Amino acid sequence: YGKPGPEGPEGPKGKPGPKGKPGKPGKPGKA
Amino acid sequence: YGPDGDPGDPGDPGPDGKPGPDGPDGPDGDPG
Amino acid sequence: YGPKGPKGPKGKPGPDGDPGDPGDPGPKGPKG
Repeated sequence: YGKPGPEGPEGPKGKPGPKGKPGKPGKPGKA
Repeated sequence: YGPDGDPGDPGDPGPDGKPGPDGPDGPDGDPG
Repeated sequence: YGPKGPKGPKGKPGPDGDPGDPGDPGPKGPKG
């Protein structure tokens, strides 16, 4: 038998993380 | 003493990224 | 001729993914 095959190539980049959460409420209107 | 074995499998896909940034603040409120 | 050698080790894991998309806009501030 021959030598062991070379290491497999590095895996692909991971998928993007979860979408961010909704922002903070606006600046309360003037009374 | 033959040829080299086949290349290993491709590695796992990387971890998921971090959560996205918070969204922009909401619009200012209406005057009373 | 000789048999081919053993399959190589699996590759290393991929890099971390990009951060997620930004969040949606927050709600409008309360009425005055």
